[PDB]
Amino acid sequence: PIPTWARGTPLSQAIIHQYYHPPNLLELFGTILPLDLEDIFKK
Amino acid sequence: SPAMRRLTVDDFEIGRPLGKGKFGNVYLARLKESHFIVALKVLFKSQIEKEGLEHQLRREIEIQAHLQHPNILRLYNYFHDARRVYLILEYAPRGELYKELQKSEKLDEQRTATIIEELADALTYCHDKKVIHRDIKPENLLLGFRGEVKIADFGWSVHTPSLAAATMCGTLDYLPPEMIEGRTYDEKVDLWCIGVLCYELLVGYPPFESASHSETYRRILKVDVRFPLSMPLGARDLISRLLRYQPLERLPLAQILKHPWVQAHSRRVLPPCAQ
Repeated sequence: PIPTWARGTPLSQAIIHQYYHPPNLLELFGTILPLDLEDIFKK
Repeated sequence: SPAMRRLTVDDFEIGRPLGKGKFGNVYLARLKESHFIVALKVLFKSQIEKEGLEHQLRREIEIQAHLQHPNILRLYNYFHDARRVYLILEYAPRGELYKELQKSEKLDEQRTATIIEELADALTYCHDKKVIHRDIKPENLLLGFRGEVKIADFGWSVHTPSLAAATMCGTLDYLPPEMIEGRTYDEKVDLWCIGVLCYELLVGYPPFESASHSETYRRILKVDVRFPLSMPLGARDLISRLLRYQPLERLPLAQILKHPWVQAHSRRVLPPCAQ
């Protein structure tokens, strides 16, 4: 039961749009902040 | 979006499994709000702890937060759960290069020379900025919407390559004599691999491969390269100048870009950005 968007025409259309008309990435995903190892992992 | 943009799994709609990595699976997903398609890689925290790659992963994030290149697959950002670490990665619509090669049997001079320049460039960038990168070979390379080569990452999950492993994996070809023997190796190894990669893409199989392991071993150390007479002369030349026993006389990156054959057949074009 794969959603309509992630298959056939709907996806190729979405990829084509994303390729030729990409968004500002810095505004979409923000600044990559340093990985806090004490916060993320055990020990 | 002011200056917060902290993401969770609740911010994504999940589409389909794209494949299984060593540490965890990669799912095609899109942001709910913007509908921007990404490749979501789900790491098991317990697996990166087991392998002692806490620092390596930190370094991957630090590199990808400072460096960008159109022929190195992008990390947009990451989040983490109690159990999981999520990497939001650039989606490669045309998948794995090795898979495209088997389907194509061989790549024409155009697609091959376009990759070789793209890679030579990405690697010049990587050595200028003094950073490690994922060793180059068809398995480790992904493809953009117009077949732009993407180095999968800056090689944090890369394991110290074993002679025995490479023999069994059938990846002995991408190991130069220095590595094969006890001897010290630098980023001049990169030059050899591009030579191997170029031969593989054009012919369909790695130059040194055989039926015997001792044979493949002998052919590498004697650099016994054998070109099919159907091989374009320009290409034979480039591979002859890259696949040399002596590391210090291997055609440098600056001159792979300038090599006549590349010039004549490369159709490299940057993918669209915003600003």
